[PDB]
Amino acid sequence: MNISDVAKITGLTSKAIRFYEEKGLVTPPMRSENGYRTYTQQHLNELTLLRQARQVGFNLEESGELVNLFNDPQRHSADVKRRTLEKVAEIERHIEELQSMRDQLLALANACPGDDSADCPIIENLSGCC
Amino acid sequence: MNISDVAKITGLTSKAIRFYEEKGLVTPPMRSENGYRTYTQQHLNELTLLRQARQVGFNLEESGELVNLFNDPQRHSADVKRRTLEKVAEIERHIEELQSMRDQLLALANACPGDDSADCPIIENLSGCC
Amino acid sequence: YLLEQYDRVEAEEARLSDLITGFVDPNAENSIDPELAREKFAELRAQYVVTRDTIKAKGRSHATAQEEILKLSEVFKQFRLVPKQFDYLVNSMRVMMDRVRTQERLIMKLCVEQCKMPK
Ligand SMILES: [Cu+2]
Ligand SMILES: [Cu+2]
Repeated sequence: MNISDVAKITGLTSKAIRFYEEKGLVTPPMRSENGYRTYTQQHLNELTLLRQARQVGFNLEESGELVNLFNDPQRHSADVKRRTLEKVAEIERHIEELQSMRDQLLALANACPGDDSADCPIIENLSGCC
Repeated sequence: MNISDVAKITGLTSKAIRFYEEKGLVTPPMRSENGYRTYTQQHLNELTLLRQARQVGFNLEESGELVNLFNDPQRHSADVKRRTLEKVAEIERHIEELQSMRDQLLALANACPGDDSADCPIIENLSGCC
Repeated sequence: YLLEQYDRVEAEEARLSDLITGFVDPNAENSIDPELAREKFAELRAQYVVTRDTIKAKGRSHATAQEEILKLSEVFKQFRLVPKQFDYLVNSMRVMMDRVRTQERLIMKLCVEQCKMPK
């Protein structure tokens, strides 16, 4: 196809698309005699998957595995759901440690007077002084 | 004090210490006969504080300016606490986004049979199909 | 022949780039599909396969086989010429004469200058 048309359909740009391509994460679209990256429908929907996978959170490598499954007709939906729930687990732990963060942040905040003073307890307790 | 002393007291890696130095986060350590950075307890407290601003989640510049506040006794605990609450706002948005996208992950995990099937609904969902 | 270049263009499993937009493309007397091409490239391959073995028939320009050749040609004549790659196909004939012609000169280079020869 033409390239901008495909990237405005899918929202990407030729630069990001070419990054993904150099990562070997989709079908390589052929060129033309002139050199335009010859896209297709296969490239279109492979790109759509490679886009939405990192949105889900499957990384470059893992989204590439989703793609090579998208090429594979044998693909194990079983595996796919293991990958799914594994990433669910990482996102859970991410949430939990961020909750620990915000908890300690608010513990430090609410103790601070916020009375435009230089004697901020947060500052001095973040350093191992006194 | 050399980089090793303040390092193994505070707990940084030497490369990251010299980095935070070159970033200007910390003060200039004075140099030796041969260019060895003669650190002090001031620098040690600075690096302790700089960690405890970093591991909290503040980026390099925010942690650095806080370390500079530690040396400005004109500082304001109010500024410290509003900084804390802006970072809290960031963490709230981050964690609720995590929860929401993990909720759709859960929805699609329910959608899949996960039974070694070629035709999983998920590969058909993230793919721009139908 | 464009039969062979049509094996080329689909050699790597696919092409929709402009190499086909220079190929057969009947004008009314636009990326082409595989179906449409395989249809258009079937009758000219039919003329290929039938037209060669008949050239043996009692003369290279024998009237029956030569009118079969005329069918191959005239069938190609409604269709258009094909792109810059065909220059190679012409050059692939030039390189014949480039040799052949030259070899006669080369033979003449051994023959006509040294001793007397009629003309
Ligand atoms: Cu305070
Ligand atoms: Cu499935």
